[PDB]
Amino acid sequence: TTPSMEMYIEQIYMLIEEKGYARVSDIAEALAVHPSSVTKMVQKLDKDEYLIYEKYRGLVLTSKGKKIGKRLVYRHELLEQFLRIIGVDEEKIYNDVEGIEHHLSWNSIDRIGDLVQYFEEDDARKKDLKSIQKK
Amino acid sequence: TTPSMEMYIEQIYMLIEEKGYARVSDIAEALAVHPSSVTKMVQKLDKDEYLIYEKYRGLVLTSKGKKIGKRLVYRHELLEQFLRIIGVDEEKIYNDVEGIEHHLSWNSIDRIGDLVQYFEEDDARKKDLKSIQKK
Ligand SMILES: [Mn+2]
Ligand SMILES: [Mn+2]
Repeated sequence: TTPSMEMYIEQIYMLIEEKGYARVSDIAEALAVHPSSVTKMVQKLDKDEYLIYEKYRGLVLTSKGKKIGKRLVYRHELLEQFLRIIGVDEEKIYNDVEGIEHHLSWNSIDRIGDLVQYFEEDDARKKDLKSIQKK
Repeated sequence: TTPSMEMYIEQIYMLIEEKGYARVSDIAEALAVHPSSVTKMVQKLDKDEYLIYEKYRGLVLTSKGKKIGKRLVYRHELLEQFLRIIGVDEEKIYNDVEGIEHHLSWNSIDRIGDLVQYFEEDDARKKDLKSIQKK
């Protein structure tokens, strides 16, 4: 895959999960791009077997597409949770996540998950961390 | 400064610190860019006053450029320290830092800094974190 392919797979997965389908116009709306650009990427994703077109349902993810898709959403949400946990201003988070999500190895994602769990199981840790920043 | 600009200033700052000069050939090899493209970017940085020609030394950082370069190197080093502290495979750290450093807000950088010193003040916290990775 590529960062762009992942940006699209993530968005398509989100729409199907939210609406039950992923229309070109909806994808174009979420990414602020022309539908023709969407169709070009969809053709590529079809060629690479991440999805297929079904007569009425339209765009449908293959098993490969759904598995990766769910993990891309996982990554995005974990990174948002990570930044939120360490005190980053809410207004900054989405921009930072989108800027780094496609450039962080899964090993790093794995370790970040352990870091988030670390603070999740004991608020005294979040308190000690917070005492460092305001200081 | 744009991410591309920061990428160049960071590398130029480093070359000057280690060699005393930043030759196009050394810049091109370190950034994996052809010397032709370096030349074009350097001409722009010179015009934008981030770089300036000096007798004997050649292309050097201006006061504006050196101040920025110092910040960029700080950011890179802090990010390497961060990933190393949370357990990221040593062989994957550099690529990740390289891919996220230009896309993170300074807010996130400062909060990562708080996290780094959080673990640095008590080895017990590091052990508590590693135990999570173990399981
Ligand atoms: Mn995302
Ligand atoms: Mn760097």
